[PDB]
Amino acid sequence: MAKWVCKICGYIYDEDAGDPDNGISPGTKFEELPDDWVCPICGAPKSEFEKL
Ligand SMILES: [Fe+3]
Repeated sequence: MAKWVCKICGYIYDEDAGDPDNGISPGTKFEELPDDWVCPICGAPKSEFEKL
């Protein structure tokens, strides 16, 4: 699956990994993330991510 980078801090959202600690199971596509999900490292909104 796809990876997306936070343009602010360099965190990579990997759809295969999800973000379980913040309520996101593995295999969740970036577009399926809740509108109020943010970068777990720097707090940036989804708008600041770019698909790799
Ligand atoms: Fe970030």
